[PDB]
Amino acid sequence: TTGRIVAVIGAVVDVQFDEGLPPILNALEVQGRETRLVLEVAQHLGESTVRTIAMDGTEGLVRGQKVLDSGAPIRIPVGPETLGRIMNVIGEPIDERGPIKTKQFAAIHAEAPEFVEMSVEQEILVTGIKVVDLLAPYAKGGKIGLFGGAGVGKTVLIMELINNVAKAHGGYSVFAGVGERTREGNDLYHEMIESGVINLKDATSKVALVYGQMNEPPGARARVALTGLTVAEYFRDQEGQDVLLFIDNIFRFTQAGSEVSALLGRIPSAVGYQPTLATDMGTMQERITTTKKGSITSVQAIYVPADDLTDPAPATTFAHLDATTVLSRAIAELGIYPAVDPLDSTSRIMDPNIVGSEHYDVARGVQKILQDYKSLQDIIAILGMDELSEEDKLTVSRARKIQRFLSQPFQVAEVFTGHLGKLVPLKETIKGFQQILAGEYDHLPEQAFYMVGPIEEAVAKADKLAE
Amino acid sequence: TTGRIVAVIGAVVDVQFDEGLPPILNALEVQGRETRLVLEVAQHLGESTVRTIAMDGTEGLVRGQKVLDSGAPIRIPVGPETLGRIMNVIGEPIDERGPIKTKQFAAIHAEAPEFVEMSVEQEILVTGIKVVDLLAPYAKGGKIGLFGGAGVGKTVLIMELINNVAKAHGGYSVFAGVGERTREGNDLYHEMIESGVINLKDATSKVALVYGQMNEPPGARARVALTGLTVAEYFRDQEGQDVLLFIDNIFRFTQAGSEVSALLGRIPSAVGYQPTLATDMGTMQERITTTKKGSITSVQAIYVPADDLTDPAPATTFAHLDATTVLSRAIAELGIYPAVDPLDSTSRIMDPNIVGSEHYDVARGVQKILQDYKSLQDIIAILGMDELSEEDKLTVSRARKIQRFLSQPFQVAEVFTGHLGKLVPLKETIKGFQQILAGEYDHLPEQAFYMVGPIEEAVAKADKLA
Amino acid sequence: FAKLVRPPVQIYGIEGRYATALYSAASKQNKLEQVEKELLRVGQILKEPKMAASLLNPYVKRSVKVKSLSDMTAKEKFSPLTSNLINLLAENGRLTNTPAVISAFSTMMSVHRGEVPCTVTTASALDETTLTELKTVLKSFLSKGQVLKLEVKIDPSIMGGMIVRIG
Amino acid sequence: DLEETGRVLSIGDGIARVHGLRNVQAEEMVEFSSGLKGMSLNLEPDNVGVVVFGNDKLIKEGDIVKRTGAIVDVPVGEELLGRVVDALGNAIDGKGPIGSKARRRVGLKAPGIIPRISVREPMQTGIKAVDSLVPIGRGQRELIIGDRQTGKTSIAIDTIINQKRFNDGTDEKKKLYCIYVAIGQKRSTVAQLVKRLTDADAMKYTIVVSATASDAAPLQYLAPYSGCSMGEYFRDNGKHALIIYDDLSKQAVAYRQMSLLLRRPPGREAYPGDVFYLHSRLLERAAKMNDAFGGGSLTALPVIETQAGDVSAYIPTNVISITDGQIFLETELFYKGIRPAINVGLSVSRVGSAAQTRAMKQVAGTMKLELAQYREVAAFAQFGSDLDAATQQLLSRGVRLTELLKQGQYSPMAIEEQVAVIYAGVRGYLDKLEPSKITKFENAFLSHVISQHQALLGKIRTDGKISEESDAKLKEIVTNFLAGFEA
Amino acid sequence: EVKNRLDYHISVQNMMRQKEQEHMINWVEKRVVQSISAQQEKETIAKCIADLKLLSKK
Amino acid sequence: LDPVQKLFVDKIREYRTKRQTSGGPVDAGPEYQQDLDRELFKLKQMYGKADMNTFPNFTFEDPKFE
Repeated sequence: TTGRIVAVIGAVVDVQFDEGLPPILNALEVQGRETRLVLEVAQHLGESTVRTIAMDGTEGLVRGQKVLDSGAPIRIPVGPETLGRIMNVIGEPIDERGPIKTKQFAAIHAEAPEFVEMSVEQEILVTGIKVVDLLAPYAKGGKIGLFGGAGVGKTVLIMELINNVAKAHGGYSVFAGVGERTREGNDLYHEMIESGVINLKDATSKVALVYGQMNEPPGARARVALTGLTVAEYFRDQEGQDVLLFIDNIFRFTQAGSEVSALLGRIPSAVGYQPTLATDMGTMQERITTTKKGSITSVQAIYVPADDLTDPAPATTFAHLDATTVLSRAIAELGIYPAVDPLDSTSRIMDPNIVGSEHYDVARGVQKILQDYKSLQDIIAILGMDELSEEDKLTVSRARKIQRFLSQPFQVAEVFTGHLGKLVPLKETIKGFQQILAGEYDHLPEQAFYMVGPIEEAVAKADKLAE
Repeated sequence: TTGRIVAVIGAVVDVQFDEGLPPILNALEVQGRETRLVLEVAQHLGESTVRTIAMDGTEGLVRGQKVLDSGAPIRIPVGPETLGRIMNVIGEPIDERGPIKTKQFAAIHAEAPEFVEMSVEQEILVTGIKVVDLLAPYAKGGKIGLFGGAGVGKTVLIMELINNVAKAHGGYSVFAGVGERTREGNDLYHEMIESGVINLKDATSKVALVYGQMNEPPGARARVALTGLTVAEYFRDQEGQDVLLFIDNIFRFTQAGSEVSALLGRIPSAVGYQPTLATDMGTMQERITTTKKGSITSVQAIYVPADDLTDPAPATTFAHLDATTVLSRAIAELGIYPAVDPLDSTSRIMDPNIVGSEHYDVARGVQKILQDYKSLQDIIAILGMDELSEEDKLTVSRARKIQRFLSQPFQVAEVFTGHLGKLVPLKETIKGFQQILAGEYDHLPEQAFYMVGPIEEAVAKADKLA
Repeated sequence: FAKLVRPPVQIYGIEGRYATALYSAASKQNKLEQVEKELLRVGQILKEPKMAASLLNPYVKRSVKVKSLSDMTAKEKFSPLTSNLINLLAENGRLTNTPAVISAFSTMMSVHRGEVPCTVTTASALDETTLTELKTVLKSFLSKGQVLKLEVKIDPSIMGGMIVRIG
Repeated sequence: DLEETGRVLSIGDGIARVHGLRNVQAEEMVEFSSGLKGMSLNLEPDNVGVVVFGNDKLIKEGDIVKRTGAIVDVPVGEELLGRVVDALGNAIDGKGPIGSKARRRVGLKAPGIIPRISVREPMQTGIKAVDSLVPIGRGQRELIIGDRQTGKTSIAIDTIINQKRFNDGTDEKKKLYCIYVAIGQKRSTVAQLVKRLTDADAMKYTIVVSATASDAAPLQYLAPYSGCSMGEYFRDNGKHALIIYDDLSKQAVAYRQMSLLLRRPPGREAYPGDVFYLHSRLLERAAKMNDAFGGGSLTALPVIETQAGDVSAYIPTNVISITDGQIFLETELFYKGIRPAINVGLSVSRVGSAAQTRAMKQVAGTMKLELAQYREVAAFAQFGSDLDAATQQLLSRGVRLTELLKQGQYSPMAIEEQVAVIYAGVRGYLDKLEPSKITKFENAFLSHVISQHQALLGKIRTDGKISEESDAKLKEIVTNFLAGFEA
Repeated sequence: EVKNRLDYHISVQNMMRQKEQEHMINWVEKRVVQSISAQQEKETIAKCIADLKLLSKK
Repeated sequence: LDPVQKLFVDKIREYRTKRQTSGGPVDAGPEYQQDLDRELFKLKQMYGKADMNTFPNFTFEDPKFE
């Protein structure tokens, strides 16, 4: 079917085909557009005309120009070949390292698993960063929201995360850099390269990269999100895996959805937000889960719109979030890397019913205590110390030890840390914190517990600092 | 050419011009009209229909009535014979001193002088009203924007300024009473009459009046800016004069633009404020300048809508200015008169050397001390009307004094104030404060500085107290 | 759905969407000319007041506008179905639009696909041919009394300003 | 013309609904019969919504809209260095005809990832504070933000002025071709500006694209992109450009205004959504590039003038989401006399150290930090007193440091000086000294090392950094100098 | 002190050349434009060429 | 059109005519003069009333020393 530009009002290209108008979503290719001009059918406007959105930037066009419908929505490469590769939205190597050899294509829309496929009870995704895992015990398939101070080695952590699990547990990762600064993706790129997590000698760099930076149509950038999803879906179902879907920023996506709406002539609801803000969310989020085949654990970087989150969308988002990563610059400032906000980075799933009751207690006890210490700082702040009980002192120290024990050296950033990172088998972790809590070391320096890996190794570091 | 009123929806008269259209901004005269119904062509809607704007009232109109296009925008009298002649916007008198008669006619639109025509320097206009000089030392030729409470002391000030300067000033002045309430212009007039600056034996008075009040229908109000400009452009260039230009209130103009937009089939921009707004600005503000053949030295009253400046309009406005005097209603509220916002009695013709530093610094110190006084207020908020560290107390006091020293009698409002305005020519002014700053006076008491001109007189007043 | 005939002219919507219907109607059966002509005839047979603007009162309603203009195809003798589309303009008030709808329709035969010249041209008249401005060359190069108050005087204008425009 | 032309379908508002030209390109700038240009933004069904760049008194309907058949391109070259042009790039300077007789399509891709290369470069502005705390880089973008006459422009100007030495700084990627985008800037203001520039004749390595408010809105809108094109050019000519977009605030206004006139959805806060994209694409076009490509730069200084706290305002928010940091300027501070104005605390350079000179790192690292600490406690008390000595020092020092980040307007500085003087304070030297006399010192000292220790300054400059040895000297110098400055 | 005097003499000769040039131009162009079309063949001579457009553009 | 150079002729003619009849403002009449005279004065103001047919020279002295 060929259609004719009947109207270009921006990237709303209204196309009249006197030829079939297939279903909506269909990617149309403009004939006469020497760089891939995807139009995604947005409306069948009526009377042989469809409303499309160019997913690209427009120019040169004449009203009438011939467009040939790709007869399906946008189909994109799916497959391993993306790992260690940067694709744009259209999939095209913005690795700029020639093409990527895929065969498996997928239309970027996909759906929420149908109900019966629901692996009914999610199960902790093990972060293995002790603290992280502890306070936010993620769920395999889970949506983790990342509130956070940028570039702290935000990315380092992420990189590290990918490393920690997705290596460890052989999962996979997707980073869909949505709307990002090309620069930041660039930075990251090399950073991965640099990290070796991106390997250029291996396209089994534990991450497939898709970037849809702030220069594409909002929808297009937005749709880079779907793309990433589509790929990750490949790895879950097809590769049977726990795919990690690292997303930056789901917000920017959000904004983008809304952005088209207006222009879509819609009435996009609150904050200007798409009325379908929710549906957009729902359908994508609902695509995310744990299938029986695996997990798409979605780690979603979360930009703080209006430095607020009650901005209806994030507010909604919370419904989807289940584990929260609040990164704490304060913890970082204490030199503690992990720099996480402990007592706010949480996971709902955290239960004793669920995620071990012991774990749980230990955690709650911990959280409680951590808070309690937290209280005590305040007290002590003003009250010096040893104006108070030594039980407080003990705990303070313990808390602190625990604190330090949360500090986990880092594995590629021997350059920053002067240490090598380490990963922590869960049980010993639970045990670990309990033990410190149990104060079974009370003659060892706490600075030992700083940048410790697993609790034994913490004991080990304890020893060395204990001379 | 001719049109017929085909549709009247408010003062938007959409005229289908029976004959082919004539350019946009062609001034149309409705034929057979009651009197002069000028319509300004706004859009060629097509259909040999224009959307026009009646400037004037739309009472009594056959929706067919014949209109004859004047084929251009207005021709309006421009020539010296206008000063002290109050014209309506439409060129025509409202002096009622019979007809004004100029030989030179004009389209009320005119051009915005070029970069290349830019006269590349302006030098401080001073008023000897301390506060001005100090805080917003003007530049001769400047666009001075009086952000300011409604017509408050605005009006007063303006008048007074006119007095001080426009008198002193040998060049002409123009008052364009935009959206004014007629009464004040009547008054205004009377002052001028009284003063004789409206000479009634000079229709080439030192001041030309154009009044374009709210009572007009929009177009007229809308357009009066262009008009005023045109006259003034005449006055400026041709006789080479430094025109002093009052526009009060450009806001009310702005208001007029904003009022129309919808009706002009447009939508406005935000809050109702016209979609064209900037260009509208560009074109007006840029229409004015201070040529190489004089100055349109402008004191333009700017109502600060709702005293909110966040407000896009003022937000824009600022760009066009040279010195902004934002009067602080709070200060006014402190009873203070001059009632200014000093910190926002400002000048882009201020920055360290654009006023020079004595003043600047003196001010920075001053600004500091008051601000600090604000800061200290916070302490006081806990602690009291006579409580703090003493030094701070000095400075506070200095601020309170300074504040008072800034208060000045008014000639105009000597009636109200009971004391006639003052002039502190600048040196004595800067010095004045500099002394206080020097703490010279410290022994002295603050309210002795309240409502003073020259600093000595305040000192004198202290004696007068006891 | 249907065959969609977009013959040159074509109103590109704008209420010859009927025309576009009818370009496919006309084209079907090729009652092109017939109807084209029907329409001319009709054209003023309607467009005069004569029962017609009377019938173009609002105030007569399609109670029986449906019964007298329509039954003006009946009242006339046209309507090989050309009234039926009337009865549509009838509701759809397009009756007042029709000439133009016809224009778009017509222009006339191969005339359906005209053209009048411009830029430096003085000349008025359509173009029915394939390649052109052979004919236009030979159209000018016909007479030579000719106008320039029938278009372009390149004269005041084209370059009359230009030297000025340099300075 | 058989057809190479169209008739103005409708006109009002300088928005020419255009009959014909369908053949038309997309985003063709067209030519009206009045010689005026317009731009065919919307080729919509039956017309072309064409923005009129002139006035519609001039125009009339049915008017021949002649194709130009062209999407705007801009004249390109560097003969605009030494020129003030309008948005297309036509003399407005009144210097007679321009020199940039190369042309370049404005439509230019943002550099790819591989084309990009991160920063490692500083770039200086001479603004003590800036270069210190948000150490200046090239190829970047940075929001300069602050209120009306923050010397807003002043701030920028002194930076431009600062580049003089850099164009005298013969490292070529330390020579900077300066681009000044004036958005909605009265000719008078501009006249002044220019006037400064003239005086400074930085203008020789400088394009001044000057779009005063008069310019039609798309023009004003367009201009930055234009400017942008020109800088990408330099970038691609391994040349290092500085574009100051001053100010997108005005641009946005115009753009919306435009939209609306186009009866097109604008968006959030009444402003178009893809005005973000607009800018995004604009700013994506600024970069620090792989060297291989000449790896020039286009360093971007966007300016937004706050109306305060309305950063929340969509476009600032936008920009925030875009930016590489923001320069919050604190007017209050200015009023306090604290000039630089800066709300430092909120000012940020996300990047930081790659744009930093090690030199600077050496003195600054501690300071940034110190100021941080200082600042919270700076904020504390001052209740006609303060309390413990430790902190009291920090304050004293701090206060000094505050002066150190200060600088009068018309006073851009060289890094070595800057580092130098900072070094002094850092090294705990002038914390003894009392504030008016700091200022005094600073001068005295500065002219002193310049005078005397130009040698040393030379060294430091040379090493590009302080060396412990340079330090050792410096310190020595300083200590005596200091001693002399005092006693 | 010398230079400024020189620039005036040059600058005046430039300014006067333009101030004659426009007035001379307007005076000439307003004179001879009034003729011309009496020779309609300034019209024909281009219909000639305009025909060498109508042919030789396509 | 077709006349390219025959138009330029029409323009050319008057340029020579005026030059070969120089006097006042050249067929302009007084009107050019009235502007000119002001303009020439104004330019003097930008350089002050320093004579431009003279060559300046002066001596220069000394002050306090140490």
